[PDB]
Amino acid sequence: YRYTGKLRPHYPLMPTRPVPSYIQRPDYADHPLGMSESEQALKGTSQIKLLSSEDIEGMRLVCRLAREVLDVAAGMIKPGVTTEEIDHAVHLACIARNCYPSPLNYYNFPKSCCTSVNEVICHGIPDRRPLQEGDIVNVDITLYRNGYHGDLNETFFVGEVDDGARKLVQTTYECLMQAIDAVKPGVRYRELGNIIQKHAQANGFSVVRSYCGHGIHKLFHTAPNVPHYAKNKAVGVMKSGHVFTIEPMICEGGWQDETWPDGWTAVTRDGKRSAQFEHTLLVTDTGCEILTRRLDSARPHFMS
Ligand SMILES: *C[C@@]1(O)CCC(=O)[C@@H](OC)[C@]1(O)[C@@]1(C)O[C@@H]1CC=C(C)C
Ligand SMILES: [Co+2]
Ligand SMILES: [Co+2]
Ligand SMILES: [Co+2]
Ligand SMILES: [K+]
Repeated sequence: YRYTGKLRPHYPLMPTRPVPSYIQRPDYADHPLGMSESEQALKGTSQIKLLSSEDIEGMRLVCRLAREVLDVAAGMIKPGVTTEEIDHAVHLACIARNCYPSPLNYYNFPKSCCTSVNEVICHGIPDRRPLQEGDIVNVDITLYRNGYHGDLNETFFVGEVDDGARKLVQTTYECLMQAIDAVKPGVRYRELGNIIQKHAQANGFSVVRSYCGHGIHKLFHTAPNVPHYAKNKAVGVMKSGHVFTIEPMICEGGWQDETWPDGWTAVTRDGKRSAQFEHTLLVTDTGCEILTRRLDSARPHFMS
């Protein structure tokens, strides 16, 4: 394999971390290939669930806990910490909240979170590499509690970063929030990418096309698919009671991606940097509830 930038994987990985059996597990956690037969049974649909009041309380809970776990990871970002050390803290933080770390064994993903440094677009595997001053790193968290998943991510600065990194991360966050500010009953899901791309392109950046926001509730991913680029063909109209993510991946150079031989790590083909932010949203009767928001502080960690 010809690497696209300076990053390399730092092996070996630790053996997979067990989750105590008192923690409730999603179907795929015990499947030998990590397949989710509840996702498979619904493979085949654009129909979107309307959540019950019961489901809304379960989503509110797991999303608040997921935010608490992202905040634990945020407090670890400093030069010299390895991404495996971040993952270990996340794993234990999930278990302390009586939650399963949804990534773990999902289609045999080997870790409890994704850590995406520099040219990694998404799904980076925590490994032995120490963070370096000047890096940007995304940590993506998903928890499972009482049959519900909750999903969020933020990009962080590692010590001092250059102006390009600041502009990329700020723009990506602004893309997410402009999209969120448009969510309300009656808006087509395909509109959000028109908003995102407009702001990215105005700032000289590109939008990843191979990954999208997703419905999330009893399944980790389900309908709707929410592309982040303009003039997409997404199906559906937002209604109160829909729950889904918005998770734009914005790149310094071109938008084209490729995957490492590990089968997960998505990188820019040109080796330039990418950033991402994500929230889980509930559509309400007149707008949206940001389930994964910070309750205690005004701004994302990179601005705090
Ligand atoms: C990791 C991911 O959430 C990125 C955005 C997607 O496109 C979404 O798929 C709809 C994902 O690719 C997801 C949910 O398929 C992967 C599974 C997740 C994990 C964390 C290893
Ligand atoms: Co799946
Ligand atoms: Co997601
Ligand atoms: Co995520
Ligand atoms: K990145």
